[PDB]
Amino acid sequence: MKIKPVKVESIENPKRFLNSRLLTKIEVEEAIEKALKQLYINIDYFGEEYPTPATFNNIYKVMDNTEWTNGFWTGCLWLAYEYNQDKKLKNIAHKNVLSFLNRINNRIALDHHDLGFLYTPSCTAEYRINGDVKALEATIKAADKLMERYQLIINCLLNIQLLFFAYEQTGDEKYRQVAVNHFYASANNVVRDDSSAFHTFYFDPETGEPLKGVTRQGYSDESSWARGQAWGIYGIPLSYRKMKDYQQIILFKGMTNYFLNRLPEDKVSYWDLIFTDGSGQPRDTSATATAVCGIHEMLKYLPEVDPDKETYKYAMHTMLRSLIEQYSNNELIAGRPLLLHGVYSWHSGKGVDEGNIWGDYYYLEALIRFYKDWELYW
Repeated sequence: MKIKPVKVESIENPKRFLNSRLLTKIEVEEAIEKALKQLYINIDYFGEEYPTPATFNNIYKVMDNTEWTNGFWTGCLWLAYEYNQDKKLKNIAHKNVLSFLNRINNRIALDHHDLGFLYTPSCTAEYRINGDVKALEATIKAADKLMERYQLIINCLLNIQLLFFAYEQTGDEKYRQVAVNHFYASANNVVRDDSSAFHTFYFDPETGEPLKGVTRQGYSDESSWARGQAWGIYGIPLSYRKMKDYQQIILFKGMTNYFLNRLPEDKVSYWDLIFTDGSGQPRDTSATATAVCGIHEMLKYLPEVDPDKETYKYAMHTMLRSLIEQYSNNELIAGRPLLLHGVYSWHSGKGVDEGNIWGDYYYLEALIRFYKDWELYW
């Protein structure tokens, strides 16, 4: 078991992070309060239902438990609960959990590429918090559905955390091996030797026919999809928790340094990393929020003697500060997102320069991470 060698770029002009002011308790508190205000407003708006993956003119539409993104809404609720302990949040979120348990029992609109995202921030999340047996039941069942459908995209590094959890609850090594196998399979096949992320085959390897499930994400075969990069930056340290393989840290350094080096002047990624300032292209804030979470996670484990550790700390503070000051929602209206200016799917023209629910979740996760010693759902 070994990861292929990648180019680890040195961090270019580190002082553009190191000279930043660290976010204070007051700054993060207020960013949280502002997010939660919008969350409480959207609770009346959604009821027991869910937001759409992305907003339309910066307003979400209401939908049922049928997409790949529903767990992120419930995740936001559990994150808010971490903060204020408001039982209202735990009541509503648990009603999402029961809906998720119903979903996996009846196999409604289920795809194995998405089981991690749907059940970790919703159901595993509740189990972490209060040990609810229905939330455990739905998570284990979602993990068992993931095992048989394996019996390859960067996204999967996040998905396999569901398997690591299954192994910890059951003791069954078979969950762990699949997770380990798939981590290396993803690292060696969805990461380029220059540390950029790329995709699996978009076409059937037998016939060449167009595939249904996922179509197009980056700008081109030569580009660097920003969220794909971000999936790696967070997916790696999550797997590293369970694997303690030093090569994962090196892989993290490669993927993160690649990301940091292609950030514009305000340190918020464009939707693809070949774009920078003066391109007119939209930003992807959800990528930047995701990267902050990954960097924050890896810093728990990165040795004090790593020459880039302090730069990583200041980099994540810089990216988050910019997200708070320049990209967070100010308009207190029903249906508005927590975070503006993401892009869902550029090629299909879905959610371009719009708020998205994973972006809202990861921005809020980053705030909670900074503010408190947060026990991970993942």
